Amino acid sequence: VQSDTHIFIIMGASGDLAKKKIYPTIWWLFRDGLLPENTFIVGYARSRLTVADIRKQSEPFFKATPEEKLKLEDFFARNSYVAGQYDDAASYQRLNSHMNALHLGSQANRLFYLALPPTVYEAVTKNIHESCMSQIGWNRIIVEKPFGRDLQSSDRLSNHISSLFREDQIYRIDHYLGKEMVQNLMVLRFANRIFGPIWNRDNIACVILTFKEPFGTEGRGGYFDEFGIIRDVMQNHLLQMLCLVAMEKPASTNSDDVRDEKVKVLKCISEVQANNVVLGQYVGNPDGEGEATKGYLDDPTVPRGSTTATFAAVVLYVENERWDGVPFILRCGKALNERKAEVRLQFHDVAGDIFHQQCKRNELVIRVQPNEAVYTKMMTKKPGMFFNPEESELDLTYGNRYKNVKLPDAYERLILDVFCGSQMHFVRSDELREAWRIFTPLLHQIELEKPKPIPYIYGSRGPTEADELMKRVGFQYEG
Amino acid sequence: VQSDTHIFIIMGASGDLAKKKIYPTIWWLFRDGLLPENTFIVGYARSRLTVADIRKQSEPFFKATPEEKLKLEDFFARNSYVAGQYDDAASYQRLNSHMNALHLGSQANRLFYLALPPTVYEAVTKNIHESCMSQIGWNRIIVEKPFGRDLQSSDRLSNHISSLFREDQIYRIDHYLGKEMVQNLMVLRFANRIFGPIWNRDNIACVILTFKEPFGTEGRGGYFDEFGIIRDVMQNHLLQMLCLVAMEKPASTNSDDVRDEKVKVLKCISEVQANNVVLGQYVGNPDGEGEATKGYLDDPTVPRGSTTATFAAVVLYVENERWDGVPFILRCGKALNERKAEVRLQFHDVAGDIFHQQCKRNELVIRVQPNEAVYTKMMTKKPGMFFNPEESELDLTYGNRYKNVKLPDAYERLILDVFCGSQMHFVRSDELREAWRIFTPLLHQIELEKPKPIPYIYGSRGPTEADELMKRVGFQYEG
Amino acid sequence: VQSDTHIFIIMGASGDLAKKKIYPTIWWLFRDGLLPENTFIVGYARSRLTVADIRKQSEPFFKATPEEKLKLEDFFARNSYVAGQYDDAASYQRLNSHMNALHLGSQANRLFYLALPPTVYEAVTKNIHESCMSQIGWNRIIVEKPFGRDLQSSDRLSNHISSLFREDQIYRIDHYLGKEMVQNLMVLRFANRIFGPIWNRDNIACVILTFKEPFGTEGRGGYFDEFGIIRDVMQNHLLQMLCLVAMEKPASTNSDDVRDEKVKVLKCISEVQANNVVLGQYVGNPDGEGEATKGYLDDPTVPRGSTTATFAAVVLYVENERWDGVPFILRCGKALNERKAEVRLQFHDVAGDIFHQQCKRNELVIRVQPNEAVYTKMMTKKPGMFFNPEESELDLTYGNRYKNVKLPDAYERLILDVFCGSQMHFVRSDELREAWRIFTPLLHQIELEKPKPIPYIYGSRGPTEADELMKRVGFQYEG
Amino acid sequence: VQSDTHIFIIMGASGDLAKKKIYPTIWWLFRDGLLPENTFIVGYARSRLTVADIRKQSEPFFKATPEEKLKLEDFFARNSYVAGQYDDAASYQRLNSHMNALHLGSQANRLFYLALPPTVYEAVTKNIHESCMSQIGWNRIIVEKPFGRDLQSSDRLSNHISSLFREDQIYRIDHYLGKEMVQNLMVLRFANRIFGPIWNRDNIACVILTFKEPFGTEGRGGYFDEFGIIRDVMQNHLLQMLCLVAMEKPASTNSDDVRDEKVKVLKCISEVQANNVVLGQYVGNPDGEGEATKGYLDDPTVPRGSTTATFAAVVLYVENERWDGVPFILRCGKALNERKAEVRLQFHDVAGDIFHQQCKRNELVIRVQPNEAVYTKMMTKKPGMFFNPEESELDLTYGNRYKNVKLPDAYERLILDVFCGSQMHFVRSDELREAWRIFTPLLHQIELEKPKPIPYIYGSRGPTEADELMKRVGFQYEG
Ligand SMILES: O=P(O)(O)OC[C@H]1O[C@@H](O)[C@H](O)[C@@H](O)[C@@H]1O
Ligand SMILES: O=P(O)(O)OC[C@H]1O[C@@H](O)[C@H](O)[C@@H](O)[C@@H]1O
Ligand SMILES: O=P(O)(O)OC[C@H]1O[C@@H](O)[C@H](O)[C@@H](O)[C@@H]1O
Ligand SMILES: O=P(O)(O)OC[C@H]1O[C@@H](O)[C@H](O)[C@@H](O)[C@@H]1O
Repeated sequence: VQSDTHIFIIMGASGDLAKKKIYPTIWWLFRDGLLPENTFIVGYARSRLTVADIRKQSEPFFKATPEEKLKLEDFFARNSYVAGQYDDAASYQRLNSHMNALHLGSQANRLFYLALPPTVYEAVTKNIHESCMSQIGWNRIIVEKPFGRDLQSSDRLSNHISSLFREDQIYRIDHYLGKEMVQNLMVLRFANRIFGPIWNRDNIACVILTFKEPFGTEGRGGYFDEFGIIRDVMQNHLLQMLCLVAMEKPASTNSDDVRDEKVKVLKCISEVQANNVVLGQYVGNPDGEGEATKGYLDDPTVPRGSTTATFAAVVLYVENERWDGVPFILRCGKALNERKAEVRLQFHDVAGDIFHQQCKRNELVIRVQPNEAVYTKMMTKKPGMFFNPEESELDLTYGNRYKNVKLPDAYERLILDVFCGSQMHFVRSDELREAWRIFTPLLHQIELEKPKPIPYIYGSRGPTEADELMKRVGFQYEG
Repeated sequence: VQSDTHIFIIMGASGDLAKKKIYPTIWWLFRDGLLPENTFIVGYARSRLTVADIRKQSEPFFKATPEEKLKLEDFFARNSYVAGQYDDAASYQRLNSHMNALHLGSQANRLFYLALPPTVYEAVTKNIHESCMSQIGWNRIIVEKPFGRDLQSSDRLSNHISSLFREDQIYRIDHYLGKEMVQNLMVLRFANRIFGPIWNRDNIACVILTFKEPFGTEGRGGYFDEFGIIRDVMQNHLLQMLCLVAMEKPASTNSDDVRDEKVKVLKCISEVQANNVVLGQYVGNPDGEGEATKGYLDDPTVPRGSTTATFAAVVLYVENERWDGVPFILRCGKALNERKAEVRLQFHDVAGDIFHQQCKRNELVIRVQPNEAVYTKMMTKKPGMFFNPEESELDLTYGNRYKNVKLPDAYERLILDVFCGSQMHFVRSDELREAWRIFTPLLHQIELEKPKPIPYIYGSRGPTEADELMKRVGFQYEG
Repeated sequence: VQSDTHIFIIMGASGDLAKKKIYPTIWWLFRDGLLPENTFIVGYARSRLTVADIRKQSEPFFKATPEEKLKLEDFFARNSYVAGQYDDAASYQRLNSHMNALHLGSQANRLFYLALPPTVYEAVTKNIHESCMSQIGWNRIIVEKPFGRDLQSSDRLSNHISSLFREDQIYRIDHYLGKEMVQNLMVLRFANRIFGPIWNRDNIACVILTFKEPFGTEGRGGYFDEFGIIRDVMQNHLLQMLCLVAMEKPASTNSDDVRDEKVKVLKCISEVQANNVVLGQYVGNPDGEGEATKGYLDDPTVPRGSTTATFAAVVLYVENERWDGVPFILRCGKALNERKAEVRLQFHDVAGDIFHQQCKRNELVIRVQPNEAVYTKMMTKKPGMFFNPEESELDLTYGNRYKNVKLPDAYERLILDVFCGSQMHFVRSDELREAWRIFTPLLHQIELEKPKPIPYIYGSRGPTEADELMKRVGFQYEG
Repeated sequence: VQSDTHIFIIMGASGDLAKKKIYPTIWWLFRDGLLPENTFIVGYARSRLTVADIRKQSEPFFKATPEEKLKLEDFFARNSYVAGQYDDAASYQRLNSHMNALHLGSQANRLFYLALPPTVYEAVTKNIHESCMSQIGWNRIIVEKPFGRDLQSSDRLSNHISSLFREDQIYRIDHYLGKEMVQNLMVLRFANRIFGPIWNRDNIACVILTFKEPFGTEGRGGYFDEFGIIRDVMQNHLLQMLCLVAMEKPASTNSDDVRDEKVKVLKCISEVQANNVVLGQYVGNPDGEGEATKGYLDDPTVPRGSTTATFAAVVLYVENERWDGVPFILRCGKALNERKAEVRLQFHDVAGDIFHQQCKRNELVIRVQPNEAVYTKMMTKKPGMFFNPEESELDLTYGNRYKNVKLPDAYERLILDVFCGSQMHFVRSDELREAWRIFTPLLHQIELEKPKPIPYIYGSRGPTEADELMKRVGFQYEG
């Protein structure tokens, strides 16, 4: 419900991230009438392009119906492109002049989407700060990963940026925080009683945060290798999920009241020991099809003799009254058997058994994807003419209960949040700090010693050794 | 055993319950092959008849298909009759010899199902103990309601019967104890941790035990006018469900280990008080359907100026560490807006609301019928581009999950139990005693003071004063 | 406050238990005006004595002040002695005639104190039942240990007695149940909130029931040897304490409502494994004085080459929701360093430590004796100009708070209880059963294998090995 | 450090607080050898004086003994004076050079203790920042109350001061935070398990924070008439204790980790409401003692028709998971029946009473003064031959347990802290802000509406309406 004019600046428009995620995503929001009326889109890159060009290369990506022709015409009518250089100050001054010329560009709120490489980040933020900033309206910078590789590399940038911009201006992206069920963890936990008395070490045996992809690095091992999986999905995604699951109740649903509690949790976490860790690497599958018979080292982009993991099983620990002793198992990997992002709370066994070991540990499962759902695995009396216990479940499936309700992409809701000034779902400075504090030591070690990752066949569940790190830590599987 | 010869004596075989429930039930158990091979069905009554007549008057209750014309012959081929009076030892010595004439009759196991009026209960048990008893096998007597009009009344009956038979011989019936969801209560709470720590005064705001029928006294309100709704459905059915919901975890799934926990709960339920009771008597709905246009008094089988309650709402309190203070609402009525039998726990509101009053109390619901299911009404984030909390639920509906499966009749399963020697789901002497100690003082006040029940329209929900009573004690209703 | 005439029959009056415990104890109650007015005392034994004789040998034991001369004269005026035989029926008939002659002896309530050997028990109960029983007043039998040695030996007597007498007539003695603080466990636990939320496996690390005597078998090893310490103090005393500490809350403080819960607890206890057990035997102390330099085998009454324990450390386990997993450590012994009977609850460590391991496990201590007290060991800020934590305590000492209040001997209150018809502090049949069920297997084993008990110097704390059975089981000592 | 040179500048040295509290305090710290070796005491004021005068007017407050006539010389040998005005930069440039003349003055650590009126607070901080500041060592400013009359008033002061100094430089004082038992709160709850799980809404019925003085406005009610009881003792003292009792367990015993938890609790305390407040103003007791015969208005220093409250009772609510619903009673008054400062938690009644209403609510009491102690009022079995429950208590009285030990003054310890650099026990900006946000709305209503305080006799307990208010909210009182 805004009247303020808006400028959405996509830095690196000729890019692939902007051309296939950012542009299309902002189209979806323009179409669905989710953006303020007076909103302009400006793309900025070296390549000397026209709005005819940006459209030609992006439209194949808008998933547009011929009934939207008019809305498309209207969207691009509000689009412009400014060719400029990334480390040049005059190019940036032009960008600014262009914006001021836009209708009310002077008082408009500027939203800068950094769709560039991190190698560029500093130059761009330093340059935007000087030239490209509004003085009447607010200015906000949308950032993304990676936010460094080391704790030193990140604090290096965190501080550079933190010196020109405030935190109420920085919006760092962890798209998982834009995911429906991930976002649901808060209401589920804090709006429900049935899930309160049980949310502790007293009742929970262990917690599992799972990341699974059926495919692996796809002829793109080059970029990956310098990254590993931990730095790729663990330090960010998996960890964020953990927070929302372990954090205490905030004073409010307020942006920075919530974030404090997330940091509070990361601070109760001691460092990952290389004894509770289990790395793996994907070798090919001789009995498969296509890319499936190709290992990771079977990639030319892939350095010759890599100790880089494409699978990691890790046990973290939240040292406080609520979780003191409860193992948090973060199991992430590519080249696995399926696509799954989920949170799982395996509850302890019941005291005093009158059912003769017939019962199986209860479980709360939040399936981020696919098939959005929150279900409770428990025991029921075997239906019919039987008296024994049986494993059953109470479910909430978005597919049946909420058949005809579209769940938005993380970007749509996350971009929309930057338009609203809602940082609650964006990573905060101190958060990154703590995330690096935990993994940095381990990630370093993996570099000095360069351990040999356990191999696993493409389409497998990963290295068996991880499963044992699980049972050893307190996980029971039968069911 | 499952090789042993059994005789199933149906006393009052010409009756309507015999010919409409017992006979048709015993045959299904037969057809579905649940009864033991060597079982014989002997009917005993006055009306001198032939197994041929019996077939004709009960056969339109068999729910049988043409495909099973022979099994019925197989069935009726194990049937017999023995005409006699209920207090003539000549007739009984006849019933005996008859069974003694059956193959291994003298060595068999005997099941006396009593399908007679409670006036004959006295005489029959005697003569059964006097003549028709086994010396080689077991003897069990199935007694059905009603078990007396008052604590003193029931004491008379119970004492007589127990003067002749032991408790492992007495099978008191309450079919609700043979209903699927009702039996599932035990396993639901004691087999799961997810439901353990919320099951107490600290988390539960109140418990509501509901019983409703869309119909009324179908042309026969002269029988009921003697008993009333409380005696009819509350003292027995509703009270049993409260026992299962309220009881402590037993030492084992054993009969008198479970039945002990049941009686123990009743023992700490103080007597009901009229200032915690709402009585209703239905009237007709002129803008009505058919049978609805007629209320209780619009039946001549029903005496004049009757003040008999066709609806009751009673608040009970279980005084103990677990339930001290939690109200147990017992709402039972006839001629309402629906046919439902369910257990429902309304939990307290979460402490420290961060969601601005938008939050509704959680609820565990166990619908005994219809559509057998157990679900938890909870709060989830409004799905889509919304952050506010919305009411949803996690369900375990049997119709979907267990489409295939066949949920048996309460009598099919209950009767089958008398065969295995399971008293779990049969009312004990003490239990029955405790249940009368609770309701008598009030039942008496109603016969003495003779208050005028609040009228309520046929199809309605009953007197609003019932809803008011619910509020006053803690019940929080949506709207 | 009774008018009923009373007869207190001391069977085995010339005995030492009657002459030094029973007689004097009943004198204390007569004096303090605790007995009914019309109360007669009859002593029964083979020895042909007069009330002049019984007095001469007992008075040295009454701890009487010359100001009680008159009360003494009055006490013995109400005393009589009947010489008779233990297995003769005429001797018993005389006893009866004597009682009927006492003023209103016919309608008087008879209380039979079995101050005899167990070798006699049966003969006496069988004989009393026939002759010596009132028909107008109640009759009660006061029994004592041992109640058998095996579960079979006890069930043997339990049943003999149980066949002539009801349980509401049997009063079995465990003098520890007559001890102030032991009796206090109920109020402490069930009348206080501060001791509720903490009384569970969630908070309690372990429980310790301690029995200690500074002296050992005193030239009386003969009687002891056939007994051991387990059968002597563990199966009874220590176990009873455990019950009162582990039992759930009863429906009332009622005699048999309380006892049910005690049995309930013993039934959740699985058998003592010889792996969690630690026996010991006391060798002498070459650097001591008097009996202190004498071992146990240094007793001639002591069989030549004994494997009999005078010290036992045992870990029991209550398998239920409250104590599931919490080790119950029963540590009993003679020839130890001190006299102590106490209950101790060591609580778990606090989660999330901001004090740097400066804190010591909390502890609830109930000291049965000496120095009656219930105190709470916890942490305080070091008093004065310090900020660190320090171990301190909150105490309730009967010596200061209740300076001038006499705490009675177990016998006075326990005997008085038999006069009131209060069985709550007397062992019940089913209880003995369960106690034997646990230890019988272990006690047997110790007989077949005849293991060599670890030796320990008179005045020691016992075998070090027990201390480790402690830490291993979860006990921390520093403080 | 403990080798570093320090200067202790006492601004307003001729004042009564200086000469009566600060000087005598600083010397004890000196004599007891707590101050660092190289410490200098520089007095600054108007009245042109000599260290000689200062000695004579403060020396009768030294609590000194003849045995220490020399230490005082050692003390006064480190004393200096600097006459000047409070808003003349000439006088200040004098104060400086003076310290610069002291040994290592230019390199020293500086402590500006402000013993002046709040009118001068503004000017002084300025000039201290303008001239009298160090460049080599640390500068800390000790500000005492009052910190403004309203939220707006305090915002003015806080903002000025913070415009010059940082928070690690500002030391706001509340001596109650330097009292033994008050400081022990932290360790009492967070260092023990015995007090952890009962510390919540589930177990606590209510919290009562008490402050009383047996005396009144001793001849000086013109100063107080401007402020009132709430501003005087509740907003500060009482509120701080509630913070410590109510706060969540901090991440560490660190200043702004603890101070964070304090502010967090205040942040969820809604503003007070008049319908939850009782105001009293004392009158004289004719059957009186001496000074008692005179009430507030019977003093001419006190304006006429004054409606200033000399007693207040306020109910607050901390809206959160832990305390939601629990009432925090703030009872503070002058001219009562005693001098007491204590924290008290009244627990709920146990569920399922098996002791027949004889049971009283348990209570954890922490008496700050007098007779520093912490005890728990509980129920124990009436000692002796009784079975009924009686009220007793487990105590930790410092007078007995720590006879020997010396509990220091709040200022002795507090001041010593400014020396170590500990702000734990010093009020932060936000805290102070939150504390005014809570009481302002009401303070204003009192100045606007000007209600007439309920009179109460000198020596009494205050208005009964206060006791009534306590009841209504849950307070259960014996009798
Ligand atoms: O889970 P989603 O939304 O498919 O996204 C997963 C991707 O998230 C990215 O952040 C990771 O870098 C990818 O390696 C990963 O595959
Ligand atoms: O729920 P069900 O099995 O139909 O049972 C309902 C009937 O149960 C009987 O016990 C009552 O006496 C009837 O009045 C009632 O209608
Ligand atoms: O603990 P108390 O009252 O001294 O009694 C302890 C005695 O109790 C007896 O039951 C035991 O048989 C003795 O061996 C033991 O010493
Ligand atoms: O409890 P203490 O240390 O004596 O403090 C009491 C005094 O504290 C002061 O803060 C109040 O302004 C005085 O009015 C009060 O008398």
